[PDB]
Amino acid sequence: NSSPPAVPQSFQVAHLHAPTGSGKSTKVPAAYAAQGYKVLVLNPSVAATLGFGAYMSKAHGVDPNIRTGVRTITTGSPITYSTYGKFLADGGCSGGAYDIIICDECHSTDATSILGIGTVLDQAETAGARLVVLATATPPGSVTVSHPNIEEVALSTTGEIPFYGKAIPLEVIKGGRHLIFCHSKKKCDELAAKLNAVASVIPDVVVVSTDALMTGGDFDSVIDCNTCVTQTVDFSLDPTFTIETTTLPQDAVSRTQRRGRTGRGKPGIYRFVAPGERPSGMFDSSVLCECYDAGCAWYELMPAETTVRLRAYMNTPGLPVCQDHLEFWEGVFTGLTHIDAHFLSQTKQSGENFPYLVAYQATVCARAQAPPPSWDQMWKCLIRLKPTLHGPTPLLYRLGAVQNEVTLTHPITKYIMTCMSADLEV
Amino acid sequence: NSSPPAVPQSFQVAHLHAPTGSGKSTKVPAAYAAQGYKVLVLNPSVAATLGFGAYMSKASPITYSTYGKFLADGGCSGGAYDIIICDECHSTDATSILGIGTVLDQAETAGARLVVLATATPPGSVTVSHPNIEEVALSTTGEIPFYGKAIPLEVIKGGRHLIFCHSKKKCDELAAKLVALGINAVAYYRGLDVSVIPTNGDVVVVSTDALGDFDSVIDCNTCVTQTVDFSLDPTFTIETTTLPQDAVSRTQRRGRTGRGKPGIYRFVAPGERPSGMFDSSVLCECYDAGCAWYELMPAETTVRLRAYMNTPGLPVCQDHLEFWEGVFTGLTHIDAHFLSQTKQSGENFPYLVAYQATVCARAQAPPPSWDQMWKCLIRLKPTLHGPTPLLYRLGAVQNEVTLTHPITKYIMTCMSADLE
Ligand SMILES: O=C(O)Cc1cn(Cc2cccc(Cl)c2)c2ccccc12
Ligand SMILES: [Ca+2]
Ligand SMILES: [Ca+2]
Repeated sequence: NSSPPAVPQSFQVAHLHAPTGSGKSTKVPAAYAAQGYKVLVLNPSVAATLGFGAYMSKAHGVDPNIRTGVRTITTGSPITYSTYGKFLADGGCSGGAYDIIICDECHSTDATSILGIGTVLDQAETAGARLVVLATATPPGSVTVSHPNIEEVALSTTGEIPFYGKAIPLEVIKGGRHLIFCHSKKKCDELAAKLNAVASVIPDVVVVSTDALMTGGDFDSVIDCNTCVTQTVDFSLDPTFTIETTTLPQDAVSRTQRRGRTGRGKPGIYRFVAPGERPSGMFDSSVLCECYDAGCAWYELMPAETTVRLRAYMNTPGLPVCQDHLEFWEGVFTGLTHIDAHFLSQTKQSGENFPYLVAYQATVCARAQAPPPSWDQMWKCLIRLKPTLHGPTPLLYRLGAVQNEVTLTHPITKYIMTCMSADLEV
Repeated sequence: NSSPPAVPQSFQVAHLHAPTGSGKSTKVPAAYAAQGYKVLVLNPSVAATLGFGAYMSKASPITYSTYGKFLADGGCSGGAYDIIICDECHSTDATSILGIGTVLDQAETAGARLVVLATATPPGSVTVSHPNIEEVALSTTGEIPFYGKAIPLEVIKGGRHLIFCHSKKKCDELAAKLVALGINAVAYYRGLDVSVIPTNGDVVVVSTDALGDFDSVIDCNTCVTQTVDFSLDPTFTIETTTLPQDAVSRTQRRGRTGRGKPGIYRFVAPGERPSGMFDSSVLCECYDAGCAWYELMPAETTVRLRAYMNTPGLPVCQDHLEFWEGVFTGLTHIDAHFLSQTKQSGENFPYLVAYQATVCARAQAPPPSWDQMWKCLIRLKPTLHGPTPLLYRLGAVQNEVTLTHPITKYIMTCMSADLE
């Protein structure tokens, strides 16, 4: 389904597969509003959301409602732009507010997207919507397609520089405007004290950047390591599970997007370490864990409610797939009672990745007068050292490097273990 | 591209997306042959795709062989072929990957004009609606619990049905539960024969992918996969993950129904992994087989794999060639006898198993386990001398270990230098 679908008389979920410049986020909502519908447009990015707002005011004199974590504008317009996260914060689908809900970038596999889309799919028909649109340029299974403005050239091993087992001739980046992607911060410019180039701000130049550079600077060529760092969960049974990082081949939305920084209307050249890519449409169980985490920490969802939402995400065709670990993660979080409220407040404030899990491990440490697994920033909420410095850490789960001695027999550790036996297969 | 590539005038590598329902490369080889060219076609197997019929090598300007055979023969013979077709080139078993990489590295020097990488399933393929197969989601309503959903007894009492489970144990358990409910349920998996009644009254076969015709297929939509973990305990672990099935799996399992008459496909999950990735453990398998079967130095295996990975439109893996080449280079003075035994016995990593065993015998120390992987060492108490010099984890460890052996330290150092 590649053109905006017509509003049915009764509820339907439709997939819209179309390019980024198709104005999925602008033209499509506008045409719906123009037909008299009230439409919600959901995006993962705060910057995106605020940016569609601004584009619609400047370009078309439409002042949308704009709802975002940090900021809220209410104009009474029939178009609302919101982040998935802010949408979850707002209770999800709240009453007959929207005829149409567009889940933009429905290929996103960050936690807000999965839980948000899950929530839309579970609640929309009941809340009175007629149409849900799952919109993306890059549905599951997508591979990057050749670009008319972008000639692509394989790096050979022949060139003065060390680049991921291959090499670049400086001839190719001297001079002009050049973007180079590396996977980590370290190598991102321990590409180095190398040699006009650095890893905010720059107006002839080479930019050596991670993915942190958000899409939409001038560039004549892009050079691409073709790998990226991703979060994964390991069931390491030491005693329970571990949240860690892995380096993996990039996927199609990665490659397309990195390549897309060049050839922006004027011809550009793309240079890669590797010709291939993972096709898009998979994500890790740790993203599920994060969804439960956020539901407990931010959205006051019992684990069982979160499950209902994620189950709807998973029962819906055409979305990224993942290991079915809903039962397991639901069980884990359901067991984590009586979290220290003040600790949770800080970890949220902190912007730790799993504020509920960080605060809870801190909570059992504090009650046991035991110290955190390490003294990484993550555990700042326990600056109460001497009374707790005593003895092993009761390890629930590994969220980072563990420096202290540990014990493994706390009832909650054993509880998580029994959950692993209960809910994980083979 | 959807149609056979013109034979170029200088050496080229081409891709061919055969149509989605297509069988093993038959039409396309016939065309090139008709134009006067000698064609080699390579598949994982030359058995009829149907599982019934003649071999593809039945008797000429068209030779049909396998990647396995091709590797065993030593690769591209002299100037024997103009055109080599690597068919089902989406296969990610060690033999297909090593074999294709070998073609890619050797074909031009061996006087071929054209290498064709053919598949009905390029990377990123998804399963498509089959016009003869109705697909119905399983709900949570039903007598028989099934991977978080339920199978109603009504859709399988009477008729013939196939149910895919991810593991032998699940197959045993499900069959038992069907039998107690009055259903004629038979379980199938590796190690069994044809207890599956091919007489042809009512039956519900519960099997893995080790597997007559069926009125319906019920799919758990998950599969068991071999993976490496760089676990640092002390080194790496070859283990199994249970993942969402991919498009070839979904297509192939669903395929068992609607083969003539209309069919029913029932599923636990609407989605699938996209096809086109394999694990670094396959790279490890490739070096293992290079050392164990094909008389390849690790560096010769590297050249073959590098050619594979430098080639677009093929499945992708982490680039761990330097790493794996590194660890096998360090694995010196393997005991010849043990390697024979692990090879005869069909272990997955004959070289690695026999090397860990070689290190035991020298240290005179026992195996990590006594699973039947470690057979070669039932010299079981000239030494029971405690601690096992653990190089890597190939399974579960039941003996106490020592992370002290120099080979252990060498691999660890390969890991820190070659990975990231
Ligand atoms: O900043 C925004 O606009 C989006 C947003 C993110 N969160 C928190 C969060 C973090 C990580 C995962 C999830 Cl599901 C939610 C929120 C929590 C409340 C309101 C909004 C948000
Ligand atoms: Ca592990
Ligand atoms: Ca790991």
